[PDB]
Amino acid sequence: VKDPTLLRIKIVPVQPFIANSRKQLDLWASSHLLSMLMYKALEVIVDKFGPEHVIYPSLRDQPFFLKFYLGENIGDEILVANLPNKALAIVSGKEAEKIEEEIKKRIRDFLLQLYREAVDWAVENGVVKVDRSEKDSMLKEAYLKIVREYFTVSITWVSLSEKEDIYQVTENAGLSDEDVKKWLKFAEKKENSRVLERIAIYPLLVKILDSLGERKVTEERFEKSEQLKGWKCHVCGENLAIFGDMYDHDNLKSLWLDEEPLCPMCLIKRYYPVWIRSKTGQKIRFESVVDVALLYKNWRKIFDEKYGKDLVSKAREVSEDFVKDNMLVDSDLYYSSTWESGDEEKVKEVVDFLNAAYKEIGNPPKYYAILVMDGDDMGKVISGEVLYSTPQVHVAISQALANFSIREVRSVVKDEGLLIYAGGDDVLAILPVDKALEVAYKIRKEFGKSFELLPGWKLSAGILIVHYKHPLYDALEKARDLLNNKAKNVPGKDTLAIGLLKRSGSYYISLVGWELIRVFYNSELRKKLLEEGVGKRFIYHVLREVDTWPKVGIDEMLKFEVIRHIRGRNKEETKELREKIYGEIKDLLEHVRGNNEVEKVRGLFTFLKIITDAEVFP
Amino acid sequence: MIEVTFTPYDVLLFRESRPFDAGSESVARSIIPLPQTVAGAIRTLLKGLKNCVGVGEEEPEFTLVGIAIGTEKGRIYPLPFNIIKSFYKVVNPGRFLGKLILPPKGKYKSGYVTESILEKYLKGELKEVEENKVIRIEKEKRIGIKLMLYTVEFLRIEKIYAWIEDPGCGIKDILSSYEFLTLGGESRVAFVEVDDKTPDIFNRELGSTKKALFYFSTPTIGKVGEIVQELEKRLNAKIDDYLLVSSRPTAISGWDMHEKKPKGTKFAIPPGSVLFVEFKEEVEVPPYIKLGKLKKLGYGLALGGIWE
Ligand SMILES: Nc1ncnc2c1ncn2[C@@H]1O[C@H](COP(=O)(O)OP(=O)(O)OP(=O)(O)O)[C@@H](O)[C@H]1O
Ligand SMILES: Nc1ncnc2c1ncn2[C@@H]1O[C@H](COP(=O)(O)OP(=O)(O)OP(=O)(O)O)[C@@H](O)[C@H]1O
Ligand SMILES: [Mg+2]
Ligand SMILES: [Mg+2]
Ligand SMILES: [Zn+2]
Repeated sequence: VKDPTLLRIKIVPVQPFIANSRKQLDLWASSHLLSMLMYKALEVIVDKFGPEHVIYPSLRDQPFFLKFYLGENIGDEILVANLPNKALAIVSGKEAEKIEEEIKKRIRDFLLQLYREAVDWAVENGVVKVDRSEKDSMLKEAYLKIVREYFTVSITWVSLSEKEDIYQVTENAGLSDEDVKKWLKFAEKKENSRVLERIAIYPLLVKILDSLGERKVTEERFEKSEQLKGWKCHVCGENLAIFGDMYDHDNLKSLWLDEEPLCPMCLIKRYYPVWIRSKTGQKIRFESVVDVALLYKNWRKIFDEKYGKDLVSKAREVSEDFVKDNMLVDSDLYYSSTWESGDEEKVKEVVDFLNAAYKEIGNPPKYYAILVMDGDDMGKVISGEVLYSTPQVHVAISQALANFSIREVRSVVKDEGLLIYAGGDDVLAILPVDKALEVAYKIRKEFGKSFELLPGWKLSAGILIVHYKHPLYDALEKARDLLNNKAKNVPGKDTLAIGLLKRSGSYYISLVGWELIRVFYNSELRKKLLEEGVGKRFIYHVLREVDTWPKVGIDEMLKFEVIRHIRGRNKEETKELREKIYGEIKDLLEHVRGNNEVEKVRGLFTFLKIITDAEVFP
Repeated sequence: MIEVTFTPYDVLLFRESRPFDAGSESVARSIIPLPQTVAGAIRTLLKGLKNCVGVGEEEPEFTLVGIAIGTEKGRIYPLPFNIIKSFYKVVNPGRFLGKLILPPKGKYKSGYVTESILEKYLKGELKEVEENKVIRIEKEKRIGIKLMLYTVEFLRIEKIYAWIEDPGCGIKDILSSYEFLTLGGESRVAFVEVDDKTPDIFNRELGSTKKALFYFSTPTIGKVGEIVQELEKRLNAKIDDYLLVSSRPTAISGWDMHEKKPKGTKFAIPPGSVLFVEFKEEVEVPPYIKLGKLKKLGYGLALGGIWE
């Protein structure tokens, strides 16, 4: 690096792209492809300056880096998306402009490449039943334009060696406070001068570059062109669907598998999974949310071990399309209701068979959970730590984060669910409802060990529990909302927001501190609710007692209610049990968010109402 | 400029032949008739108005200056994108490398604000907004059936305001002869009130300055550079620098009634975005200005503001 220049890479859009998905596979594909775009961008920087010049994210142990650059033989860990959509690196000033243009190009070409490969794959597999000439229309400018313009890869940079009046640079950038002016003072101290080199105020420079960078990103993301008129994609309903400008709605639908016309971007999305398979021989263990749901209490395994064979038999009987590789094509065929709506008498056998199995093994899990985690105030906590030595401590921080995301997050999830993204302090995972809480807790705990009553490094999270039939787009929106508007809205953050969205539309939300999970798990209250509808009316009555302040006060009302619903086998047991349950309720109240005792009881009992719902936790 | 005020109501299609009355009795449902009521659809008026709506034409002859929503508190608008949450703080542009930038001060948290507050904001008199002054609109939940079940959600709203510039279509007279009008592509009907005056928010006087701002109150269609260009020519002033505070583009579709097909997708700067401009010489900031494409369909309504 001749003339050191700080460079920032930003790739958008993120959440809107991930949310435009119908199946878990699309969701994983969007996320993974996003990480892939960042990787393509970073390799441009590595080629010219090596990984040591990439401050964030930390490439060193990045699966993508080990397998696609240093060419190693890493396994399924390659399936996880570990690279965030933003990066910071130090490069050469005279090279920066080339690098900018160079990154926009490799990302553009890569996407067009995936698109053409997707068109070929689509036609050769029935995805789209079209002519021979019509296949060439799929590659016309109109569709190519959509691929080329969907993502924005923005790069901005600033010289680390140019000198400037530190006070005036931060003042003009709207960053001058007392704490900042004080820091600037100690800086003017070290170097007997106020006119220092940009890297002299590195911590404040990162923040400024972020703003300069954001200005550019909004200017570039709006430089889009219009699209041709026509029917839109069924998955995102935003972009023109291929052949959407040549056919009427009905004829357009008949050309596509499952009758769902796709736009250029969602076609790449459907193809991405196979592309990755061909490139790494790897594919995600759970492809549908239903696959993640059936992991509840090992139902899937259990059922397969005592009904797996026959079901496939009776399935193949009704039809040969439902079976393949001696296993069902879709996991939803595990639900009686699927056969009744999606050779009549030949089907009656399947339904009666499944219903019968549910009698001995129990009804199949129909709810699953979406876990989103995200570091609280990382921007301030990082610059605070960093506040030519500074950049090094920043690299150290980034490596600590990549290590955590790549090895530790992966370790608690194991094969208990699907870990889609883990880019440092942030996480996106699909888990069976009976693992969600524990998994989130462990990730929060590990995070605390890797960065250490009043912790400075915290993670907030959103856990949304939904029915397998719920539109994934809406579920992601609600999971994000639980994280951003509920958990992150609590003063002091470091909160877990739990939402249960029933198929009926009812929506229950509880805001809790992390330790509620520990205290509840080890509680006598938890054991007593599981062996009781005593739990249901106890929860109903307490909630009714806190729609307003109870005249007799919270403590007295809780003791009264505990007495009315909690009982043992003999006066001896029941007394100790009532004293134990009462005390655990009080300990739990310590960990529920809320402006007062009434709100805390409400939140706790709403939480209890959630984890004792028989439909969700059969 | 006429001001049309809509009071929307959902339509409940009831049958005189029903199975169990215990149901509607438990809900205490009452069905009272509405005598002498003048209903009608916008799909029928668009009644001689054929002379102002081009057949196969994208825009009409008249111009829909814009649309604003209202609750019990009156007219409300998206909280300006440069107002960050902590209390909500107003953050003005800073500078670096000679370029206008938005200093980092927290995440934007969406919400609405009353015309009163927006008015103080546009005059540069607003430093912060107490959180209880920021509005959050509850979503309405409906089960949609196209004419497959759908999930239809939309803001819980009391009023819809439409500002119209009529070159000579006699729109005020047509609308004034109706009390109710059913909306487009929905089982919703609305009461119609028409006032022959232009709203205060458009008659403001900001004076003259070099540091002006433009708040996008309706989605504005166009690339940033184009909008900044149109602004320079419209105000006959040169812009030395600008900053667009926004989120991401919003996809605008539309139905092409002539083609019996959906219109091509267009991308727009969303309502709430603010364009900060620094002119070479003083300009007298207009109270409002129309920018971008499809102006006649309500897009491009920008309200003039000031900053220092
Ligand atoms: N590849 C990914 N897969 C899943 N989550 C990701 C991925 N990349 C980033 N993320 C998460 O998404 C967050 C950003 O979401 P968002 O949609 O707000 O993007 P943004 O960079 O803020 O762009 P915008 O200006 O559109 O908001 C990142 O901070 C990170 O937490
Ligand atoms: N290791 C890092 N080094 C430099 N920047 C980082 C690093 N890790 C993350 N970042 C940046 O910090 C940003 C924080 O984004 P986010 O939207 O989460 O804000 P936050 O500061 O974490 O506050 P909160 O999450 O509480 O709203 C990440 O999106 C990324 O842009
Ligand atoms: Mg964060
Ligand atoms: Mg964002
Ligand atoms: Zn699409």
